[PDB]
Amino acid sequence: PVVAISLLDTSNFNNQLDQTPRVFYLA
Amino acid sequence: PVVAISLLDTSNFNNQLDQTPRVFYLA
Amino acid sequence: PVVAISLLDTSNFNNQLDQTPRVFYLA
Amino acid sequence: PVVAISLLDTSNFNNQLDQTPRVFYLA
Amino acid sequence: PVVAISLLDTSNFNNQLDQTPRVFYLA
Amino acid sequence: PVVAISLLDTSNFNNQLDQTPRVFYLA
Amino acid sequence: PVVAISLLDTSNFNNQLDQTPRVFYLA
Amino acid sequence: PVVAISLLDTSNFNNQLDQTPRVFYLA
Amino acid sequence: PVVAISLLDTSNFNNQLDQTPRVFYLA
Amino acid sequence: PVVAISLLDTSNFNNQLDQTPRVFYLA
Repeated sequence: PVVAISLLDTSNFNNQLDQTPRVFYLA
Repeated sequence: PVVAISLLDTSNFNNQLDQTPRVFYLA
Repeated sequence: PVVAISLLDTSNFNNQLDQTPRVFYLA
Repeated sequence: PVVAISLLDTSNFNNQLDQTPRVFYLA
Repeated sequence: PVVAISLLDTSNFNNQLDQTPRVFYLA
Repeated sequence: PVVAISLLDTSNFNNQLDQTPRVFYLA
Repeated sequence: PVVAISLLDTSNFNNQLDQTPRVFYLA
Repeated sequence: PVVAISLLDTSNFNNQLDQTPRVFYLA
Repeated sequence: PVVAISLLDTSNFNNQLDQTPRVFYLA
Repeated sequence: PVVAISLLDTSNFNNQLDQTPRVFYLA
């Protein structure tokens, strides 16, 4: 009976990318 | 009976991208 | 009986993109 | 009865990328 | 009965990449 | 002068998802 | 002068997902 | 002068996922 | 002058996943 | 002058995963 062909291609989830640089160009 | 062909292509969810730089160009 | 062919292509949901830079160009 | 062919290709989840440099260019 | 062919290709999860350099270019 | 803060969150492009099953339920 | 803060979060592109099963339920 | 802070979080590209099972349930 | 802080977190590219089982349930 | 801080976290590329079992359940 039960036949289950599954293809789960997930990516890029539940992730936090924090880019908070501090550049002080004092000419 | 039950035949289930599934193709789940999910991406880019439940993720926070915080880009809060601080640039101080003091000429 | 039951035959279920499913193709779920979801993307870019439930995600917050915060871009709040602070640029201080003091000529 | 039960036959289950599964192909799960997940990547890049539940990971935090913190890039917070501090550059002090004092000319 | 039960036949289960599974192919799980996961990568790059639950890992934190902290790059916080401090560069002091004092010309 | 030139200060460029960019945040490009792109996903799910230039990819073909072909689901062409063949089910023969010969009761 | 040139300061470039960039955050490119791309995913799921230029990839083909072919799911072409053949199921013969000859009851 | 040139200061370049870059964060490239790419994943899941240029890869083909072929799932072509052959199931013969000859009851 | 040139200061380049880069963080390249790439994964899961240019790889083929072929799952082509052959199941013969001859009841 | 040239200062280059780089962090390249790559994984899971240019690799083929072939799973082609042959199961003969001759009940």
